[PDB]
Amino acid sequence: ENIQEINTAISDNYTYNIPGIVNNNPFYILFTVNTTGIYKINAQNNLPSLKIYEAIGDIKAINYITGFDSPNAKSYLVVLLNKDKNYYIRVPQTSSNIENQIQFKREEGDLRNLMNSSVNIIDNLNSTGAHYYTRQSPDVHDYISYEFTIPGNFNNKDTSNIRLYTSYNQGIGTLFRVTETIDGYNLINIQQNLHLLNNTNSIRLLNGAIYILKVEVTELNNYNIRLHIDITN
Amino acid sequence: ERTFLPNGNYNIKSIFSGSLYLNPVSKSLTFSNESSANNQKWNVEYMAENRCFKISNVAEPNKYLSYDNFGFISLDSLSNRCYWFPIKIAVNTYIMLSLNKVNELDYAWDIYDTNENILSQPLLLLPNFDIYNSNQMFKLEKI
Repeated sequence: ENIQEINTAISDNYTYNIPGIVNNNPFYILFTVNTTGIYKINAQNNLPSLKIYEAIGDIKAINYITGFDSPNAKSYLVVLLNKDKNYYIRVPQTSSNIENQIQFKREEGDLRNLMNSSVNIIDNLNSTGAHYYTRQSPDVHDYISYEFTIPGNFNNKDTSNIRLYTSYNQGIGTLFRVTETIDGYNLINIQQNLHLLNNTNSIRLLNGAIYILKVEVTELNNYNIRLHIDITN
Repeated sequence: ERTFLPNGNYNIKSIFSGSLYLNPVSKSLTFSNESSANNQKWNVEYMAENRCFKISNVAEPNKYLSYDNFGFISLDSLSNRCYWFPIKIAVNTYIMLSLNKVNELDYAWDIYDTNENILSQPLLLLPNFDIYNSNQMFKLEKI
């Protein structure tokens, strides 16, 4: 577990190359930001998923903020970072020796709606029917997000019935519609206060459109959170 | 390496039809049957200095998508009217805003439809208010 360090405080944009000779072990990145703000942090293709920790300065305290460790699970982190404190990034095992890159970007736009949470990239929604996704559950009042695309071709008209719900943990969901420009994501907050635990209400969403569900855990009844996205037409 | 609209040759379609392709016809731009010809191919290039995009016809490489003084999309020599700010709202679907703002209004490519039929209709530059107007949505498909 070789701890590496970005000695220079990063600002706005930064790219850190994984050596490749540390891929056969879980390994850490120590860094700080030039200015307090909300950052998007991710591996090259959002793979692997990353964990982030807060470090108080011989250290005083280390606190898990957000992120999980599921193999082959795509995700990116959106986190408020303070310039006064230190931060660790746990990169898991790249059991494939391709060189990875950790990208840090300062967010000035709508993506700020996603702090603090990991955003799971869902890419297996090719059809109607049942789908579910299991991740380690955030504690109460903490967030986990999901970015997905409704199956079908987009025509601003074709639409699917989306049933979003959880298995055991209660959570409050906020649903955003995603658009993108040269300056990153734009988010339209289309729904709030969605109680996920055994939710029986469906939502009609546009085929081929991109959406993000931000979930606030309000009741931890299981170590894992399992989000169901059942699609009908 | 840029995932947002990488440089290169594209087809340009309206979401009303996946078989009608944008091409120049007598000074005006319109969506016509597949030609397998160079005039339906469009070279999209990002300009870092302006943070926008310019789009040329590959049959007429010096001709870019612009607009005249009456709200019609045209083909013309390179100028500030040729600068486009795309908004991706779906997989390959874009709303193309002009870099230039008149009033405090944004203007976008707009195609008329007759019950989702766009044949013979000319490409216009019209006011844009939201991301829900079907006539302002266009597919740019790499080739």
